[PDB]
Amino acid sequence: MNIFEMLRIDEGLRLKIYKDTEGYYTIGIGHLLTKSPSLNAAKSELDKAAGRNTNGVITKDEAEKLFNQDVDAAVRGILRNAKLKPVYDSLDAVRRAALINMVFQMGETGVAGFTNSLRMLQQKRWDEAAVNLAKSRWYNQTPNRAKRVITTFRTGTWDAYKNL
Ligand SMILES: [Cl-]
Ligand SMILES: [Cl-]
Repeated sequence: MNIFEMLRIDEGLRLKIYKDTEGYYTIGIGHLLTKSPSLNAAKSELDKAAGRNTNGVITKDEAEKLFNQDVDAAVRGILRNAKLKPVYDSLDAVRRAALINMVFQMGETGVAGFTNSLRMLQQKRWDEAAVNLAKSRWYNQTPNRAKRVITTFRTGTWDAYKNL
């Protein structure tokens, strides 16, 4: 398993525009197009992102390309963020993947705000961080996914993903 496979499981794959868990227009593998309530706005961001008149549909290869770019950008965002980088550099490879999943879903800002949990992850207090991560809107709004990521941080293995 790896980060790509992990997020492909948590985000799914859809070739026409859809609404994510928060009602925001998205496409592909979790590629947010816009938070605006407007379908035209979304269609227009989609065209600008694909470089062509898409009419709201993309192919598989384009979804995969937006995915590659989004993962690269999540990683680079962590490395440039003063509150995230030290955490990321302290973790082993499986747990790094769990932090990139969080940044992909919620944004660097969002994550950088879990101050207390980041601190515990840095200290390697696994169970504690798990409990703390759970007290969040993130966990109450998308509990199944949040559980998979939290178990990932707690155990340092891909067990929550094996089966899927
Ligand atoms: Cl883009
Ligand atoms: Cl969920």
